[PDB]
Amino acid sequence: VRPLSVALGETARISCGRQALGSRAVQWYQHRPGQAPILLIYNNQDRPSGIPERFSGTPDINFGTRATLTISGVEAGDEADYYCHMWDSRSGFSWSFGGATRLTVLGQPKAAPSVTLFPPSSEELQANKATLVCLISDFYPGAVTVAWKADSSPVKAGVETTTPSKQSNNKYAASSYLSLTPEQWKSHRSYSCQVTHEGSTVEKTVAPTEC
Amino acid sequence: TLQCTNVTNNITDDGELKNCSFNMTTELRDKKQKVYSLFYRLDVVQINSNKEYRLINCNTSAITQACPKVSFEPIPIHYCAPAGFAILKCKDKKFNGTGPCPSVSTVQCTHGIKPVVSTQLLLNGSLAEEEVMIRSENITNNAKNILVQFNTPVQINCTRPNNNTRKSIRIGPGQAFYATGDIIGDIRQAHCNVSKATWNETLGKVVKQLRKHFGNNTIIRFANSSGGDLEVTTHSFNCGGEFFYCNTSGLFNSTWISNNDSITLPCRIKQIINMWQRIGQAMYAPPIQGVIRCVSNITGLILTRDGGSTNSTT
Amino acid sequence: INSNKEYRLINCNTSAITQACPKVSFEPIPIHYCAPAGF
Amino acid sequence: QVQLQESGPGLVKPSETLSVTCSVSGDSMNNYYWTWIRQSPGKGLEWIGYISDRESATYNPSLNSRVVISRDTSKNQLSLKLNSVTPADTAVYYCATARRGQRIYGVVSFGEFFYYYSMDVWGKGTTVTVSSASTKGPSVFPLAPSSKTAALGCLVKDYFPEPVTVSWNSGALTSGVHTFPAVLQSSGLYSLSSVVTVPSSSLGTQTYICNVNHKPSNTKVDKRVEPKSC
Ligand SMILES: *[C@@H]1O[C@H](CO[C@@H]2O[C@@H](C)[C@@H](O)[C@@H](O)[C@@H]2O)[C@@H](O[C@@H]2O[C@H](CO)[C@@H](O[C@@H]3O[C@H](CO[C@H]4O[C@H](CO)[C@@H](O)[C@H](O)[C@@H]4O[C@@H]4O[C@H](CO)[C@@H](O[C@@H]5O[C@H](CO)[C@H](O)[C@H](O)[C@H]5O)[C@H](O)[C@H]4NC(C)=O)[C@@H](O)[C@H](O[C@H]4O[C@H](CO)[C@@H](O)[C@H](O)[C@@H]4O[C@@H]4O[C@H](CO)[C@@H](O[C@@H]5O[C@H](CO)[C@H](O)[C@H](O)[C@H]5O)[C@H](O)[C@H]4NC(C)=O)[C@@H]3O)[C@H](O)[C@H]2NC(C)=O)[C@H](O)[C@H]1NC(C)=O
Ligand SMILES: *[C@@H]1O[C@H](CO)[C@@H](O[C@@H]2O[C@H](CO)[C@@H](O[C@@H]3O[C@H](CO[C@H]4O[C@H](CO[C@H]5O[C@H](CO)[C@@H](O)[C@H](O)[C@@H]5O[C@H]5O[C@H](CO)[C@@H](O)[C@H](O)[C@@H]5O)[C@@H](O)[C@H](O[C@H]5O[C@H](CO)[C@@H](O)[C@H](O)[C@@H]5O)[C@@H]4O)[C@@H](O)[C@H](O[C@H]4O[C@H](CO)[C@@H](O)[C@H](O)[C@@H]4O[C@H]4O[C@H](CO)[C@@H](O)[C@H](O)[C@@H]4O[C@H]4O[C@H](CO)[C@@H](O)[C@H](O)[C@@H]4O)[C@@H]3O)[C@H](O)[C@H]2NC(C)=O)[C@H](O)[C@H]1NC(C)=O
Ligand SMILES: *[C@@H]1O[C@H](CO)[C@@H](O[C@@H]2O[C@H](CO)[C@@H](O[C@@H]3O[C@H](CO[C@H]4O[C@H](CO)[C@@H](O)[C@H](O)[C@@H]4O[C@@H]4O[C@H](CO)[C@@H](O)[C@H](O)[C@H]4NC(C)=O)[C@@H](O)[C@H](O[C@H]4O[C@H](CO)[C@@H](O)[C@H](O)[C@@H]4O[C@@H]4O[C@H](CO)[C@@H](O)[C@H](O)[C@H]4NC(C)=O)[C@@H]3O)[C@H](O)[C@H]2NC(C)=O)[C@H](O)[C@H]1NC(C)=O
Ligand SMILES: *[C@@H]1O[C@H](CO)[C@@H](O[C@@H]2O[C@H](CO)[C@@H](O[C@@H]3O[C@H](CO[C@H]4O[C@H](CO[C@H]5O[C@H](CO)[C@@H](O)[C@H](O)[C@@H]5O)[C@@H](O)[C@H](O[C@H]5O[C@H](CO)[C@@H](O)[C@H](O)[C@@H]5O)[C@@H]4O)[C@@H](O)[C@H](O[C@H]4O[C@H](CO)[C@@H](O)[C@H](O)[C@@H]4O)[C@@H]3O)[C@H](O)[C@H]2NC(C)=O)[C@H](O)[C@H]1NC(C)=O
Ligand SMILES: *[C@@H]1O[C@H](CO[C@@H]2O[C@@H](C)[C@@H](O)[C@@H](O)[C@@H]2O)[C@@H](O[C@@H]2O[C@H](CO)[C@@H](O[C@@H]3O[C@H](CO[C@H]4O[C@H](CO)[C@@H](O)[C@H](O)[C@@H]4O)[C@@H](O)[C@H](O[C@H]4O[C@H](CO)[C@@H](O)[C@H](O)[C@@H]4O)[C@@H]3O)[C@H](O)[C@H]2NC(C)=O)[C@H](O)[C@H]1NC(C)=O
Ligand SMILES: *[C@@H]1O[C@H](CO)[C@@H](O[C@@H]2O[C@H](CO)[C@@H](O[C@@H]3O[C@H](CO[C@H]4O[C@H](CO)[C@@H](O)[C@H](O[C@H]5O[C@H](CO)[C@@H](O)[C@H](O)[C@@H]5O)[C@@H]4O)[C@@H](O)[C@H](O)[C@@H]3O)[C@H](O)[C@H]2NC(C)=O)[C@H](O)[C@H]1NC(C)=O
Ligand SMILES: *[C@@H]1O[C@H](CO)[C@@H](O[C@@H]2O[C@H](CO)[C@@H](O[C@@H]3O[C@H](CO)[C@@H](O)[C@H](O)[C@@H]3O)[C@H](O)[C@H]2NC(C)=O)[C@H](O)[C@H]1NC(C)=O
Ligand SMILES: *[C@@H]1O[C@H](CO)[C@@H](O[C@@H]2O[C@H](CO)[C@@H](O)[C@H](O)[C@H]2NC(C)=O)[C@H](O)[C@H]1NC(C)=O
Ligand SMILES: *[C@@H]1O[C@H](CO)[C@@H](O[C@@H]2O[C@H](CO)[C@@H](O)[C@H](O)[C@H]2NC(C)=O)[C@H](O)[C@H]1NC(C)=O
Repeated sequence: VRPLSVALGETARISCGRQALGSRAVQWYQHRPGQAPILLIYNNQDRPSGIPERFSGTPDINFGTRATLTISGVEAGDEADYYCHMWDSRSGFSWSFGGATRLTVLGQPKAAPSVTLFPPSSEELQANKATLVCLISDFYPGAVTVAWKADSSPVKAGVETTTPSKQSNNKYAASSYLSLTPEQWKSHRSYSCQVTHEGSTVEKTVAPTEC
Repeated sequence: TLQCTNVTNNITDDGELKNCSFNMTTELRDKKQKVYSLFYRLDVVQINSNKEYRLINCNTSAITQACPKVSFEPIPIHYCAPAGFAILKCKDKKFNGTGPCPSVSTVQCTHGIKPVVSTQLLLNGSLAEEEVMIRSENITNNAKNILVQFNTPVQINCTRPNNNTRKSIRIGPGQAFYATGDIIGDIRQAHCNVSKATWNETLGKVVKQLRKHFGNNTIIRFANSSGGDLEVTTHSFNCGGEFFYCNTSGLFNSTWISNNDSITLPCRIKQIINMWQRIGQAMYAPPIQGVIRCVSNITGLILTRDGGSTNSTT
Repeated sequence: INSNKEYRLINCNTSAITQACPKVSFEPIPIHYCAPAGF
Repeated sequence: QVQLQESGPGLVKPSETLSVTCSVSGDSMNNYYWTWIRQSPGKGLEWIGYISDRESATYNPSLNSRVVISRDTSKNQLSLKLNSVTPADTAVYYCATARRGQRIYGVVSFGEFFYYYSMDVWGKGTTVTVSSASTKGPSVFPLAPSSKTAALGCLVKDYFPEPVTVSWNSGALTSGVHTFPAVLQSSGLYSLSSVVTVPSSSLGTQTYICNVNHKPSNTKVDKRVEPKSC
């Protein structure tokens, strides 16, 4: 993969992974994690209905210019992978779209993590299992640490922590599970999930003694 | 011995260009050279792991190469006569070339004559007047060639669309060889375009002139050639540095009796040329860099006839 | 050209070299240029 | 209004036949060309093959001819089959169409174009895990909310393999849903959680039915969420 990063409101341009051989039909493709791909440039400059005019590929002037996208007015929602599928007169059938340029658009404001801690369910406590679930949301950037506290003391025992991952809002989200039993969950006065973001901590504390 | 490969393309064939790696020599007599060049299939032949190839002239005639300074471009030439002699120009419009000439004028030099080295077609020459003139030494003999002269010149655009590279490799001192480099971009092939409209009308104006000498109303058929060397069976000529050999078929696909687009022809290029067939000495035409284009004006023709076949039929 | 250094002639990459055979000399010989009749 | 839908198995043992079916809708099947594409975790995109209006299938030689493609002119369904599956074959799959472009540079009579396929219409996709571990049913429990906008939901615990799908009120509850990732326990089993947002006063009047579906295990749980007895 080829790293690239552009600022906000600027103009970005993305070269092709391969190089032109013969006159070309350049198929530019875009991919977001978990979503489905979208065609932007087919036939080297051509654009479909419903695509922004900020995006312009490279025309065919007989070689010269390589295959390059041009994005005017770069925005925060422009972070994705990019593939240039080079169809040309020489390499023939192209069964690969080239490399991967993953764009990361910086310059975004900071948010604060939305954290909530949950006690085990009335039915789950009847299943002889207690999993402390700590959920985090709406924080830019995605740096977050989930710590478990038994009363005032840290718990490293049975800590199942997921990775903060981008949401649809261009912010991350992270879940954590303290692998435990209905006994250890009720054994301490207050169980505190520590979620720290950008030096500030949003900590939700569940006490079994409070309805 | 040449180690060559079918040229790089994505299938859809059934080549003719080869990436040819061979061990060569340098200006320093001891050290040698390992080089690659791209050759048309007509200049080489194979010999019987990957197939090996060798040049076509190796078993015939000592090969030279016309140095790139000298060109092949036909330059108009006026042949002249000395004192005590002169040249006579026969100017009468309808003239079959034999018998007496009504219009006799004397000059000391001819008009501009490009010594066009070409076959099957005449380019850039003189035009006839009024009817298109039919000239033959003897028309009862099919073997004797028959020549025609147009009153209307015909346009043709000949191109080598490939963008060539010329690799100059040092065989010296003072010697050197200009090879062919890899094509830059699209792989195309040579061709020449001719208007189909003026063409169809040309054959109509011609067929009306044949019906003065042959029949008042008869049938006239055109068909492609018979056989012989490639210099005959195809159309040879130099287009700017290079000698093109073209397939002429669809021009002559016709049958005529009594009462908007254009055409295109395939072409091939050959560098090694023995032209005028003289053995013991060949020649190599260095490749010209890039897309070649030459525009020609067709002033003349050469034809032969068939045989008894069926009595007064076609 | 780039153990002991190796060398090569200067004309090898330029022009085919000959040698004036030792019989023929280079000695300048006085020459009188002359003109024909009518001149 | 051409649209598409997939179907996954969700789990397969190694060296077994894997089947996926893409449903065609909104238009006919003889107007355009069809294709499928997959991607493995950690790796990039990989092309597979295509099939045309005359139904002849074409494949990528990198697949060792282990792929077979068939449409259905009646069903409006595009099927797929794969045998000889390996642990590295766990991936996510899609289906799409192909507009057949022909990029002409020179004279068309000489074959001086080529055939370039530009993709236009796409599809959703499913998930399959190739693993030798037996399937494990999800443990569904209705996490009870607190009393003090609030939060409730249901738990999905100790299931193998993915995917597990959750919904609220059989599709009557939309805005405010936040699902969270499924951790990988050291035993090779996952656990996930989901949450939905409502106004403060909905509690006890609106019945919240969490519908859990683990398709690999065929586990469909309609479990309801109710507040704590306190
Ligand atoms: C150009 O040219 C060039 C040349 O040059 C020239 O010359 C000079 C002089 C000058 O003049 C210049 O100028 C010129 O030009 C060319 O090239 C060439 O060619 C040729 C042809 O022929 C070739 O030859 C060949 O040789 C061979 C030998 O081999 C060896 O050696 C060599 C040299 O030395 C080398 O090269 C090779 O390679 C080898 O060696 C080896 O190798 C390997 C591989 O590669 C290696 O290994 C490696 O190692 C590494 C480390 O180090 C790593 O590990 C890697 O991985 C690996 O791989 C090694 O090392 C090496 N070694 C050394 C170096 O030492 C031979 O062989 C061949 O032969 C063959 O065939 C033939 C026919 O043809 C025959 O006759 C023979 O015999 C053979 O065969 C064989 O046989 C045998 C028996 O006898 C057998 O054996 C057996 O086996 C079995 C099993 O199987 C068992 O074991 C038994 O026991 C046994 O016995 C076998 O098998 C067989 N095989 C077969 C295949 O068959 C040949 O002769 C050469 O080489 C080349 N080169 C050079 C010289 O350099 C070109 O081409 C041109 N071009 C054009 C013309 O164009
Ligand atoms: C002797 O005679 C020989 C035989 O006559 C002769 O051979 C001829 O040689 C010439 C070259 O000199 C060849 O000319 C080429 O023609 C190509 C084909 O052009 C036709 O089709 C295109 C594409 O149009 C699409 O959409 C239209 C309408 O919507 C459809 O009708 C088409 O089918 C096609 O549909 C697409 O989508 C379909 C559905 O998916 C697909 O199924 C389909 O395959 C397609 O993908 C039209 O644009 C053309 O119009 C042009 O020509 C007409 C006159 O005919 C003009 O009026 C008009 O102004 C245009 O000039 C035509 O209908 C051309 O593609 C090719 O030009 C491209 O390649 C050359 C060479 O590399 C480049 O230099 C040039 O820049 C071109 O690339 C641009 O345009 C192409 C167009 O497809 C794009 O694909 C490409 O990405 C790039 O576009 C981008 O940049 C452009 C500016 O650079 C910009 O304008 C674009 O918007 C975009 O940004 C070239 O013209 C010719 O084919 C030979 N054969 C014949 C029969 O003529 C020989 O030369 C003669 N020799 C002599 C000496 O006389
Ligand atoms: C066979 O086919 C070949 C391909 O068609 C053809 O050769 C091709 O020739 C063209 C130019 O004729 C060449 O294209 C560009 O060449 C640039 C350098 O050439 C200069 O100077 C030469 C003199 O030797 C002139 O002949 C050229 O015209 C050009 O002059 C400049 O032209 C511009 C055009 O407006 C004028 O504004 C200038 O004033 C003028 N200067 C003068 C006269 O002094 C070369 O720099 C180009 O490369 C750049 O663009 C490429 C893509 O188009 C990029 O891939 C490459 O990275 C370069 O990007 C540039 O990078 C710079 C610094 O990073 C930036 O500042 C530029 O903004 C940026 N430009 C772009 C557009 O991105 C370019 O190559 C072809 O390269 C050349 N092709 C080959 C394969 O040789 C042959 O002639 C054909 N043969 C025959 C016999 O016909
Ligand atoms: C000058 O121009 C010419 C033309 O441009 C050129 O190139 C040659 O072009 C011709 C094009 O036709 C080449 O192909 C030949 O085609 C022959 C015809 O076969 C067709 O018809 C068959 C039946 O015809 C019936 O009617 C005819 C006419 O009345 C009659 O002769 C027949 O006897 C018969 O009654 C038909 O069978 C055949 O195929 C059918 O069946 C097959 C079964 O397999 C099926 O698969 C097909 O789908 C189809 O249904 C076809 O439809 C053919 O007979 C001929 O082959 C014979 O002769 C050649 C040459 O003598 C032998 O080599 C060969 O072994 C056979 O005996 C041939 O295929 C011809 O090939 C081109 N030339 C060359 C060399 O390849 C010249 O090159 C041009 N020259 C220049 C300098 O430009
Ligand atoms: C001169 O060349 C003509 C072809 O040149 C075309 O145009 C040039 C510019 C090039 O691009 C070249 O590649 C093109 O092909 C040539 O005319 C062509 O003749 C063939 C048949 O000889 C036509 O094919 C179809 O023929 C059948 C009948 O053939 C049967 O009987 C014959 C014997 O008489 C047998 O030999 C055959 O095996 C068959 O058994 C027709 O029924 C059919 O007509 C139908 O389809 C066409 C379109 O393809 C329609 O227009 C009609 O209305 C019918 O629906 C074909 O005619 C081929 O089509 C035809 N081309 C053209 C453009 O007409 C011509 O024969 C050459 N002249 C001479 C003297 O050789
Ligand atoms: C195919 O090619 C042939 C031959 O090339 C064309 O046939 C005719 O060619 C003759 C000349 O061979 C032209 O007829 C006369 O040409 C006279 C000579 O003209 C040259 O010398 C003049 C005085 O020294 C000079 O002024 C003149 O320049 C003129 O043309 C220049 C471009 O060539 C231009 O830059 C100048 O400004 C100026 O216009 C020439 O160097 C000339 O004195 C006569 O007036 C007359 O033109 C015919 O016109 C040619 N055409 C025809 C139809 O007869 C033939 O046309 C070509 N056919 C096709 C289809 O292209
Ligand atoms: C590129 O080089 C290859 C080297 O072989 C050439 O391939 C050869 O192509 C001919 C066709 O002209 C093949 O002959 C065919 O054999 C089949 C099977 O018996 C027969 O059914 C056909 O009628 C025909 O005779 C030949 O086998 C094939 N060589 C090999 C090793 O398979 C190819 O032609 C070269 N390309 C060019 C443009 O020369
Ligand atoms: C060429 O044209 C001439 C007329 O200009 C033909 O006429 C011949 O003229 C000669 C005079 O030298 C006579 O002896 C012949 O008897 C004439 N023959 C005819 C048929 O008229 C001459 O025949 C023509 N030649 C050709 C080959 O057509
Ligand atoms: C051959 O090419 C020449 C140009 O290289 C063509 O000339 C053009 O002819 C048209 C009329 O048909 C004129 O309108 C143009 O102005 C001409 N251009 C030039 C540059 O002269 C000619 O038509 C071509 N002929 C064929 C048969 O292709």
